[PDB]
Amino acid sequence: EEKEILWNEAKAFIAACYQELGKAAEVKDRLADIKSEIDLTGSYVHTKEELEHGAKMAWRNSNRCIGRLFWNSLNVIDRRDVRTKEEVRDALFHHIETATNNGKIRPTITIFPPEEKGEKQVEIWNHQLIRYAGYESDGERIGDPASCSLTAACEELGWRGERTDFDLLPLIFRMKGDEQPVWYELPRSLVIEVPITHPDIEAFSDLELKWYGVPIISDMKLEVGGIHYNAAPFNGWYMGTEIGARNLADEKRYDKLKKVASVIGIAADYNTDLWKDQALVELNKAVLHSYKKQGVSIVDHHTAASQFKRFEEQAEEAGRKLTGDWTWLIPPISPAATHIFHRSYDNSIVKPNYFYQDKPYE
Amino acid sequence: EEKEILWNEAKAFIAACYQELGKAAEVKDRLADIKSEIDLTGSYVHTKEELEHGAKMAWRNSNRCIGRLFWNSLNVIDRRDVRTKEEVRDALFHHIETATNNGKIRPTITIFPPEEKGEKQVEIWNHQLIRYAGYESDGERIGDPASCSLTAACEELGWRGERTDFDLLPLIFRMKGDEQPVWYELPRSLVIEVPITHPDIEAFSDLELKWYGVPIISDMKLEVGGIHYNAAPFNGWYMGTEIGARNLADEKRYDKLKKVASVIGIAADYNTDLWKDQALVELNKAVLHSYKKQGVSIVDHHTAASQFKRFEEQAEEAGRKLTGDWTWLIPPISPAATHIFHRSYDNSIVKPNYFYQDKPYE
Ligand code: HEM
Ligand code: HEM
Ligand SMILES: Nc1ccc2ccc(CCNCCCc3cccc(F)c3)cc2n1
Ligand SMILES: Nc1ccc2ccc(CCNCCCc3cccc(F)c3)cc2n1
Ligand SMILES: C[C@H](O)[C@H](O)[C@H]1CNc2nc(N)[nH]c(=O)c2N1
Ligand SMILES: C[C@H](O)[C@H](O)[C@H]1CNc2nc(N)[nH]c(=O)c2N1
Ligand SMILES: [Cl-]
Ligand SMILES: [Cl-]
Repeated sequence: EEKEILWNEAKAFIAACYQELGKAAEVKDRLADIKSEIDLTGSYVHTKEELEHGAKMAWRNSNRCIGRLFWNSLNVIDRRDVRTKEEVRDALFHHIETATNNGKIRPTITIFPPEEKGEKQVEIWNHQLIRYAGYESDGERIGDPASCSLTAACEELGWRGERTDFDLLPLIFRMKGDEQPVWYELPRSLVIEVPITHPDIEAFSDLELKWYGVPIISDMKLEVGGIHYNAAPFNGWYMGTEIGARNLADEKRYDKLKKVASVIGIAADYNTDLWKDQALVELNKAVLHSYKKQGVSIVDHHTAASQFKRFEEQAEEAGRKLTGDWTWLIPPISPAATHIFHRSYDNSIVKPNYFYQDKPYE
Repeated sequence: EEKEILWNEAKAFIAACYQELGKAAEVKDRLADIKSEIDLTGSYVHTKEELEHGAKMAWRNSNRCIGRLFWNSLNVIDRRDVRTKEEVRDALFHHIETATNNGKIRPTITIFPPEEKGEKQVEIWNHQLIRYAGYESDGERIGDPASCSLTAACEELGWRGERTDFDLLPLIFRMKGDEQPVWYELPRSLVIEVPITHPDIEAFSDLELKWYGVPIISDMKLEVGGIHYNAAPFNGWYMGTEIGARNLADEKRYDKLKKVASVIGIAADYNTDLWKDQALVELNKAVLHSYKKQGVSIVDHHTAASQFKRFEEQAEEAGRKLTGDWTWLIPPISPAATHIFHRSYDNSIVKPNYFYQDKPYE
């Protein structure tokens, strides 16, 4: 059944891919080559072109992503050649550097060798390449709660966090054949962070908030034409609400709204005062302001939604069906102020695509 | 097939209803009585108890409603006895008075005679008993755009609006047998309106905004045990976001955010300033403030969500399955600040319930 599933996904992918790339007549020969390779090796190897385009289609198909207008400009790095843990490390280090691009973020994906027969060649443990540790001990809560289990897993491996609220986690990943993952501290020179300040309210600095510049999601599986690239970190730039409305605002994350209300000088006593709403708005304004001031790419939810509307228009005029997840596309602040809120989306899954996969710890 | 559909809905309703009311042993006899009545008349008549409880269950089952905690305290008025257009008018007038209750709003439903064989006895044309007219002529836009087609329909019937932005529409409904609906101007003494002012910003009055006190939805069908009550207006009190975030804020409604930004003294030039978000928050604070100050019942979205959480807890501990529409339950401002955003809901349709029905005009 395995080979059959593979062959079928391969037929659909190559057809679609070669048609978009204006290479329709090359399908028959390529598919034959593929058919033999599968019969003879149990799998097949993508050309540079297939891989690059498949990663772009995968982005284009991510129902939950509001930033898809720019799918065709994704920078794809092919690292299917790595074999050593040192090579993986340096490739991950490089990804951070070139994606960050001194603040002018380039949307980038680095692709590692794919699974063979469900056997991972490289297994990344980080949720993001850059993320803060979290600690929960005897009622004492430090840093990012979403990182608690990974942090505890790293502290099994010989690492120890300084237990500030903003400890950078080390890169952690396992190689095929090894029993335990390895870990490498991030070079601080590679990581841009942004201090959160407010355009009008000087006291906002008293909160001593900051966040990292580039979200590099590193735990999802890229699937292209039946080939499972479990290790393929990618990044865009942030939409401000991700930081200001969720990461810093959620009760199960940094939970800062009460502190925000205090520094902006409003009471946090009565629901009818809408103090949480006001606090959210000022925190989100501060995040956008701080990133711009630091010269680090970011988008506000309004601009982002107008871009996504263009993505919609582009999809129709190219004759492609649009898919989306309304519940994730709407932004967590002022959603009714965007067009997204007022239309519906088909949530069907189209491949290529990025998928959740089981965590190697927990 | 009609009688069969009816009988089946009746069996399920009476079973459930009599069980909740601790009257389980009275089911067999009641169902027999019902079975004969259907065979002999083509339909059946609900007892006072069945009707009252069925209207409450219908509210309890409205997936899209965040205010369901108070389903069991619904005030049900039985007007199945009306036969004249004067009687309907006075019943609608009465509903407004007793629901308004001098500002201490009582959630109320008035139930009129149900359809016979799809034949409506009374057919209400208003979306709400109290709502503002809308006009769109030669690029000139006045009042509430959502009311444009009903307003044009009324102005066919001999009525004429003053073309202020806040013209009260007359009640309009048709009686079985009549070809045209009739219309009656609302007595101004019965309608509470609230001027919108802001707690801190005196200039907010310059906008001369106002809204009506009681939303009385009058175009939905109540379905109870196979009986179709097409005419059954009901009301709660407002959640502030309904007014501040949608009615006054939407581009296809009153579209006031640019004006709001101006009076609160912020520029409306750059998306990154989040001026729409700030404007939404101040407008929503003003709406809550104005209603409280006027002594008219209203709830903020936070309190409302905490109440709905209690509804959820109550549903489980009573062994009832919970149903809901996540896309409508989340409030249109700061949705991620409520628990609703972070859980999922089953959107299955359970009867009794309230349903959309086709409009008699357009
Ligand atoms: C260029 C700037 C980009 C922006 C502003 C953007 C924006 C977003 C946002 C706000 C989310 C929701 C995040 C959350 O609520 O947790 C999202 C989801 C997602 N984005 Fe993007 N994105 C961008 C680029 C990319 C790129 C380059 C890829 C991959 C090539 C990608 C793939 C996805 C996927 C797979 C999800 C859903 C993840 C999940 O289900 O957990 N996006 N995007
Ligand atoms: C007591 C105060 C109440 C509050 C605060 C409340 C709140 C809400 C809100 C905010 C909505 C969404 C409105 C929209 O976005 O258009 C809603 C929907 C709804 N509510 Fe309630 N509600 C209340 C009482 C009631 C009552 C008394 C009933 C009927 C007996 C009811 C039945 C419904 C129904 C049927 C909907 C959905 C209508 C549709 O699909 O268009 N609610 N409620
Ligand atoms: N700005 C961007 C760009 C690309 C992105 C790509 C992916 C994401 C998702 C980040 N958070 C995903 C959380 C996944 C998850 C789902 C359920 C439970 C859980 F613990 C974690 C955000 C992005 N933001
Ligand atoms: N505060 C309350 C209480 C009860 C309510 C009961 C119902 C409602 C819904 C009011 N707006 C419904 C709009 C229905 C609709 C749907 C699609 C298209 C359309 F034109 C109209 C609001 C309520 N608000
Ligand atoms: C397509 C989408 O379901 C539609 O825009 C809904 C979204 N959720 C909503 N929620 C509420 N309360 N009211 C609405 O009118 C809508 N509109
Ligand atoms: C149950 C619900 O789908 C869940 O809370 C979702 C809602 N929409 C979301 N949307 C985004 N962008 N991010 C999220 O984490 C979530 N959480
Ligand atoms: Cl993030
Ligand atoms: Cl309304």
